[PDB]
Amino acid sequence: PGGVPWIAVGDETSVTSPGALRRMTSKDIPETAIINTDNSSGAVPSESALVPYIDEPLVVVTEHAITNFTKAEMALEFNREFLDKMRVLSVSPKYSDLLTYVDCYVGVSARQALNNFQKQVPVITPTRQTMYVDSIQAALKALEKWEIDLRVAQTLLPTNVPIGEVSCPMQSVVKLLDDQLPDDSLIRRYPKEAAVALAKRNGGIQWMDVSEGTVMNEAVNAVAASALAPSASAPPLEEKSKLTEQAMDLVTAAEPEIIASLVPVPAPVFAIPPKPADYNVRTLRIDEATWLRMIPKSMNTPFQIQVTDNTGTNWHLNLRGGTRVVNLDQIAPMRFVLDLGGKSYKETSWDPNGKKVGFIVFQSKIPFELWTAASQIGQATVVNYVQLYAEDSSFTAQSIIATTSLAYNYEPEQLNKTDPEMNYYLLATFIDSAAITPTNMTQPDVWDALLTMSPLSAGEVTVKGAVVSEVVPADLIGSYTPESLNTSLPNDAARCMIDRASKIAEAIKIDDDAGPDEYSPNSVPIQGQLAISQLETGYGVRIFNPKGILSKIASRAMQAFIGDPSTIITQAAPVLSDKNNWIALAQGVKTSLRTKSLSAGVKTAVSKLSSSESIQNWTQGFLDKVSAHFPAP
Amino acid sequence: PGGVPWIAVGDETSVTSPGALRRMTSKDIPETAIINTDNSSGAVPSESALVPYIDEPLVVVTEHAITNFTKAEMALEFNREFLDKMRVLSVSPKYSDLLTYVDCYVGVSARQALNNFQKQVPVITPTRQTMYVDSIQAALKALEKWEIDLRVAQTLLPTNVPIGEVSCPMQSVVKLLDDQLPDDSLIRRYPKEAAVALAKRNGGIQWMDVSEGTVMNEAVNAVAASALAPSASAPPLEEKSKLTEQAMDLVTAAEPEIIASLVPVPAPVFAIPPKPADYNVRTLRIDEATWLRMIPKSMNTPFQIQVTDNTGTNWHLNLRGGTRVVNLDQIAPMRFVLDLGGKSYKETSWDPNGKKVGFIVFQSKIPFELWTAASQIGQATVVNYVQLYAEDSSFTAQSIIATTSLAYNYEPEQLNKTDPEMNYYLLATFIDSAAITPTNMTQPDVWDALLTMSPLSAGEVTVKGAVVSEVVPADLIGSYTPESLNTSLPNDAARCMIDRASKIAEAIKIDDDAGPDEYSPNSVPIQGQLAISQLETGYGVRIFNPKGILSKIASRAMQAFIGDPSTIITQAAPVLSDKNNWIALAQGVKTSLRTKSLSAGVKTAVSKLSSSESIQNWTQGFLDKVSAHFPAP
Amino acid sequence: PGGVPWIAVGDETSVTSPGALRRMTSKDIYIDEPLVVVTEHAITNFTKAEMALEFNREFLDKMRVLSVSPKYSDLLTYVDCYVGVSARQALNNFQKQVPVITPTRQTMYVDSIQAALKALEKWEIDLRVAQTLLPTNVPIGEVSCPMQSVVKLLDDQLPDDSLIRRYPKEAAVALAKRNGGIQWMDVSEGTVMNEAVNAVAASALAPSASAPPLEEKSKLTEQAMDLVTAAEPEIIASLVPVPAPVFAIPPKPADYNVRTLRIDEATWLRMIPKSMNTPFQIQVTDNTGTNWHLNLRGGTRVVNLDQIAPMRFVLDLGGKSYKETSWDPNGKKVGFIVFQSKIPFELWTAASQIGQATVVNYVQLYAEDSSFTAQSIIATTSLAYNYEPEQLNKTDPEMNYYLLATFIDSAAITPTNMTQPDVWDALLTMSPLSAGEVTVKGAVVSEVVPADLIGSYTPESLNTSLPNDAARCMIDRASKIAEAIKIDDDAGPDEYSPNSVPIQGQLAISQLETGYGVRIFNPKGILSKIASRAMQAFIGDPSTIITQAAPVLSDKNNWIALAQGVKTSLRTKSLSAGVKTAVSKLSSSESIQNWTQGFLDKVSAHFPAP
Amino acid sequence: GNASSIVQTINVTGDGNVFKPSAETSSTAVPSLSLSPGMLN
Amino acid sequence: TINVTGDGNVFKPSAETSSTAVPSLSLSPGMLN
Amino acid sequence: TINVTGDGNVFKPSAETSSTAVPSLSLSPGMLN
Ligand SMILES: *C(=O)CCCCCCCCCCCCC
Repeated sequence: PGGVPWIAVGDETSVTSPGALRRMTSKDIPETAIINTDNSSGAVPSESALVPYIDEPLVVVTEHAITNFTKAEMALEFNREFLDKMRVLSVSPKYSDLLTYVDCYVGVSARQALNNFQKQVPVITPTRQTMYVDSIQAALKALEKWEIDLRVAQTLLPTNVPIGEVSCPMQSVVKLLDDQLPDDSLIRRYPKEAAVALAKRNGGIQWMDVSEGTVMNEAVNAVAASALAPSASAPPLEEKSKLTEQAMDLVTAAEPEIIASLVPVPAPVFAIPPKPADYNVRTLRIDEATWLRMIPKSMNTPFQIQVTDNTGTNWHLNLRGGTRVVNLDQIAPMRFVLDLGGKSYKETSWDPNGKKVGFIVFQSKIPFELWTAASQIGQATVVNYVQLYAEDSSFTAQSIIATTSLAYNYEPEQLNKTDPEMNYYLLATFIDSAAITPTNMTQPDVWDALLTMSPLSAGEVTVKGAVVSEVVPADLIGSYTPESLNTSLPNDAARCMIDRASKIAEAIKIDDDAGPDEYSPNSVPIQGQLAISQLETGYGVRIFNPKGILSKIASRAMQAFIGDPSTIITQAAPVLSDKNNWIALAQGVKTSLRTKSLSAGVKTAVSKLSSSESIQNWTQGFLDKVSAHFPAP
Repeated sequence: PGGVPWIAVGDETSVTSPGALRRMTSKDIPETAIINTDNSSGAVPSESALVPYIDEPLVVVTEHAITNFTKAEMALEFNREFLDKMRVLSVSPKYSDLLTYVDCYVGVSARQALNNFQKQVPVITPTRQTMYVDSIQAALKALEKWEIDLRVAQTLLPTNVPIGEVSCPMQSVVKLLDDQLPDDSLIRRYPKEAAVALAKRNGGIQWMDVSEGTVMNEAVNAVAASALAPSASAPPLEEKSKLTEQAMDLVTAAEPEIIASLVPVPAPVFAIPPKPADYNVRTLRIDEATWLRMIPKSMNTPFQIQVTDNTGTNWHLNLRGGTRVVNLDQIAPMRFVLDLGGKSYKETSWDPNGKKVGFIVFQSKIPFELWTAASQIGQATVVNYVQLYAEDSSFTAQSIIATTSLAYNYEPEQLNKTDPEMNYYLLATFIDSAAITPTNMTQPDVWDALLTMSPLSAGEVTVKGAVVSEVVPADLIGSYTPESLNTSLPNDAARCMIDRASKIAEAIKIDDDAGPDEYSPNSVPIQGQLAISQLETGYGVRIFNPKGILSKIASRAMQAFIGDPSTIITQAAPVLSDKNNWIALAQGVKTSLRTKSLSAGVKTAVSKLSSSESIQNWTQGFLDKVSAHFPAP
Repeated sequence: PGGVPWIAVGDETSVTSPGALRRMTSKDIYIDEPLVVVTEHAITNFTKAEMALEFNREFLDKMRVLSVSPKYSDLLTYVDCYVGVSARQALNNFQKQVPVITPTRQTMYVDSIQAALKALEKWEIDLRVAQTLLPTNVPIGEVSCPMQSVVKLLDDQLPDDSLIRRYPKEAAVALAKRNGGIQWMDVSEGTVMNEAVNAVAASALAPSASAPPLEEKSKLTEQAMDLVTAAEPEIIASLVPVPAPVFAIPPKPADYNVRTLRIDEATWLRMIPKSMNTPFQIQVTDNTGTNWHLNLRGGTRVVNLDQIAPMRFVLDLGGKSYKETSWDPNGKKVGFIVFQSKIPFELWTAASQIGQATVVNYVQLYAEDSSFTAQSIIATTSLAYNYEPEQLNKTDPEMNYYLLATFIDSAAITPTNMTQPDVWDALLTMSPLSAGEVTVKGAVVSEVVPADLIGSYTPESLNTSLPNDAARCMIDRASKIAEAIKIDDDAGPDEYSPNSVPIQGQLAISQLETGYGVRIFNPKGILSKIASRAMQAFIGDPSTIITQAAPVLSDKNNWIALAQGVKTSLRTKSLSAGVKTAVSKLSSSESIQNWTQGFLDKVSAHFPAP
Repeated sequence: GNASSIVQTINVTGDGNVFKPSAETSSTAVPSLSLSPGMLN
Repeated sequence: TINVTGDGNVFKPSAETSSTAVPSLSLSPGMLN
Repeated sequence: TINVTGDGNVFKPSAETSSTAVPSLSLSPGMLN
């Protein structure tokens, strides 16, 4: 069962009694004492002076542990000859020899030990059971190089084949290993021990016992090999059970309860780890990225302003229209890295070299659009900056900026949002100790560059550039236009949706194998969600279709889902727009896996069998190259 | 066993035919009917007026399932101290009570259950089974946040050590938890019970009985921790088997024979989920990709044209020498989205701003490269268009186009190409409501933009530009050039191939931990093939090298594969261009993997022990900080 | 037990008797073969394998196939002799009534099973179609729909070739054999009754109206434990040298433009002094000896091919201009040229200084026109060179190895004809060519300390790092840790979780210690909130731990405590899940139940019953 | 379906049949077996 | 007592003679109690 | 074992059957001693 051996002291109790049970210690069962452990392997000293003479608690060993800790013993016994050639572990531990079979109240707590009275439960002390696993694991240390030497003798030339049988004379193969194995091999040292170990684990190799001129099979793993061996009709049972489980594993990860939900779902539940993305603010369409603020252009307004940093030193810069900023608010803290490397920015009286540029944070009530003088910026600080180094490029006579790493990470809690009427913006442009003539420079800012944008929050996600606590998975299907996706954020629900539902696609392809324009058990839920989407009476000109047509539409549509899972989110997607399409398919993938029965596809298995023989044909072709160069007397 | 308890109809022992049996029913064995069930845990009501008196089918449980469901109950017992405070589930269900052992013919069909009699078969009714699984997982809902609280107390400070053991007085650490536990933690309301519950699941924590001042271990998981500890010479046991199968999961998923198969292999069994690919169209050597049909350079031919869109809304565009169009057939239904952001196109007489571009699809019998007039286009239409906006770039006195996402997905299943000579071509270029002057629109196309591609089908495999449902995955070894890959279609087999091969690559690294020239069990598969191949009469002068050389030369090639997979499909690789070695490489992996017996690399052991003790050294360092600033009275 | 049966010969009983035991063939119960001892686990599995077959018994006996059940337990044989694997271990192990079997009979059994499962390869597909075309399973509660309607639907969508169209009743009874939600009347008596057999198997796959089902709880914590184990949390948070063949991982390639780089940040470059007024012209041969003439000048850049951890370089020139007054890129050649000398590249002004030189590969360029009017553009180049220190076979420690890519032609180019000191102004891809070496900040190394990689990197150094650097391996393994947390953790913004409190403890004792600078006391709540925010920051981006000047992740002790507390946090779970997890899951499930009910209602109204 | 004058079968298209998909009856047959060879000995 | 380099020894790889030693064991601490 | 949406049920609210379970009890500290 499990738990701990419990002893009773209540003495007139049945169940739930206040003080019936007590722990059962090694004084109660002296057999579980460390003076009476069988000293086979000698792991406890025989000197009288060195035993603790103390008592330890006893614990219960279950069915699965005995059946497994004993199973570990074979890993030694597969290599038993090398052990005695090594004179370590003269006697196998035989785990069932260190237990004591008792009948008493058993259970993790006294409450449920109190009605659980079993018989012949195995019992052990922490120290005696500790001593056991030390005995085993020591041998694994001893066999450390044997195992490497044993394997390289097997993985040198092909010795297992997926199908059928190959052959090779012995004197050829023993001669082959002779010259190509490493000099320091333990095989060279003790060669006949290397002989015996193979036949124990490989039925193909067999050694003629000279006493009778006989030969037989020797492998101890005969039953297991069958479970891994093909029949000439279908793939082996082993992985047919395995290639299906991973699908059930991948689906479990996706949680189709969520990605089929029609209700608001808290962001931490829905969220997944994000990935870095890339943008270019200068070329980013203003209307698509709803998080960029831009002072209009063509007003003729032009001025300068001065803003210090954390160190208190002042700085001089310019401002004018066309300038783009990011609304730091409601962007779920980000990290900003902007490499100016690759741009020109050269101006008739102002080269960029030597100067410095940096990030600027702003704070005000007045919105960034109305900014036309110097006193409308409210609060300001310069949070980072770096210098510019310009080398020259292929493009003749024209210099270019070298790589830059202007880096900053917006954090709300530090910025301490308090006022609902606040406003926060980030700006990057040329900054200088001395002021700048407003016409020696012309660039509205330096956003004409490459920015990298990685999320910092985890359980909080944005949708269409706006952050929200709850999210409905369904309200995403077929609404993010191809433009709107590109202009979106990294930590976006759509991207958070693309990846999480992508794991479905991995699961579908490893299970199904439908070719072009024929159905599949995963193509069918769509195939059903259409006929009834069609038969009802509604707006438009109702279009009727045979099931032979209704079938293929889904059969293609399922293929399109695999190639680009992000197609479902595309607005005006061909077929996968409907939520009901997505729900029916997504729900059914779970079912189609639960109901499989060790089955391969009709297409798949034949190819594996056809492949398997070719490899068999390859091996025997190889095995003759041993014969032609290493003959036998 | 397993199945369903079958009964004999008619007479006793008259069973002779499968038609002489019947499924049992709780009428037949009234003990398993809910007016009798032991109502411990108080699940079924006690109103005699709310009880079905309706019989239900009987099902057989499996010996390997009772062990699982009993342990399900064991989860609660780690919290019974809180339960009885919470006053829930006063008597542990003890699943065994609900079972009843009757003996009969058992099976999942009357036929085979006929031949299968058994003695002492446990039975259960589905309704009763649901009650028990409820009885556990119902209470789990109660433990929801008592669970969270104590899992914090386990991990706020280090309570598990990788190796050895560490120490600190209780009276110190308690003052710290008092200093840091959130004020809403249940511990602050139930200290005593929280203290006991931890000591159940942590050997080191050991409270003292004030009645007679004894301290003993209270861990009930003394056996689970046994295989989680390390020895003094090797890593812990629990993980190696965990670690060793986990490589064996990648290989089977990678299906070694298929990716080392010489026979033809179909597409849908080989095709695997694809990846988006990016190309630039003008920059591509025309003689590289077959899917680029381009009208001969420096043609200098002027020819205007009227075309009609899907609504016939006329658009106008010109064609000239150097125009490049995609050979739309054999494209394996595909999704093109084009991204024009950044490029200028701003000529001296024809500005881009406020214009439209779009995809145009061409259909005619005449070969496209031979075009001179409008009678050779056949049938042509537009399929989508966008609008372009301008900005100003890093290079002064020239503008820059904003970002664009012109998109169109290609699918042949709708065009229904029915005549091979009928030719499908697609161009992207400027489109306008008015004919444009050739002298101004000198741009042959608009193909000077980054272009993204995603496959809309996972059953079509392309090789060398074209698509064929048959692939021989043996020949793809070392049969591509670096130029082939970047020009390769996004659904190219070698793209899919290295993805399948990537897991094989990964599975090795988990195993091997060797350095330069170091022969590994996963290196010698190549070494042998080098042994023969050197010695055979190949093209050129025969040159001989000794075994040690063939080791290291294979050794470099091994890692050169692991470092990067694209080297298996590379023209004139160091060794890998050999088709043969890739074959013998994979079949080494399985025998290597399946013959490991609970061991890791000799390097890994020495690293892990020295590393692990450093934490034990470090953890004590942390610990003794607490005793100082939280002194023991 | 498990192994092979054994038979004694001599009259010995003591353990470790030398020649006591010998194997037992079949004869010791024509063709005498050895015997093997089956286990309980294998017996259970193989019997369960048979139980799949009788899920389709009706269609089988309709199809006249496999008229008698395999009955695995029968093929066994019962003996009580010595059993084990090694004689010197079986000698102390003697069980009763062990199951034994010949290899051939066992093969015949498994082959019968395999070939049987072969036949039904299509019938199973048809049944899957039948159960999947409309929802025959629901997450929560129970839905329903009249049978006439659903049957009228199936005879309207299943393909004409489907076996159900020709074998109806067996298909129906098979369906009911695993779906308790479908039942068939018994007109003999007129009774409705569950017939599904996988009753208990489906209980664990069910919700409980308060908690999520058991299976996803167990499996999700399985994947968490799997990831944290495979991440090797001891090594990643170690404190001593670790050989790279242990630390290293499969790496990903990098993208570069050599001209864009900083010479001082990138430790793996040498440069010939700008404005040195030296322009010399030298000649090199190919692998076929043909001599190519090339010109060098100040402003040249190279790579220090020593201490590189053997790499593969491919260059790409597409998009670059390289047009010149009297030097058109079209028709020209470029190549990878290796330079081998003892002299530092900062000291090269003459010819014979260069030592030994070779070109390893060259290409021809092509020139088309681009978006900008009257400007020429180069094609896509893929010129490559995979480097190995074995071939060049370093002998003298003072010997140096430099790689360069520039123009080459078979005629002596006038230096004034062209001004580019090289063509490294080009997107460069760099892919590791070995998997058993690791570098640091462009320096090769053999024994890294995974700890001191914390906070040792600036961002521009991170972007200037080599692809096979220890930092990237640290990123990826900590990334696996990050997922492990995300699968486990669900605590939302500004909330403590059992995967953030180690940070809290490290900070709490850090505030109380004695070091450099003023003390800044804070109550415990702020500490906990901060630790939550920092852990979520790590989750957002794994690379941020190594970052210099990080808020919290800059501390090695924080990282160590986090990594170690992860293990206990997972291992101490007891079939538990978070609160918001369960609430949202249940709510979504009920929504889906409503969806399914509405859909099946649409069916019932669109397929009437008489 | 009834191929006989007297019917004693189960009228598939008859009345009285029940279709109540429930969570407790989530269908499955035999997805995977613990055919791991170490555990198979 | 065995002639590794003598004749009469059988080498014949069969799929049914597949080779395993002890890849892994299932030691999930939950399932060991 | 009862049919919620079946027939046979009756819904006849009355003065004499006005619902109440347990509003409040008289637990004065003086009363309880
Ligand atoms: C009975 O009258 C024989 C003809 C009717 C049999 C039912 C229709 C045949 C197919 C079975 C169910 C329909 C959906 C597959």
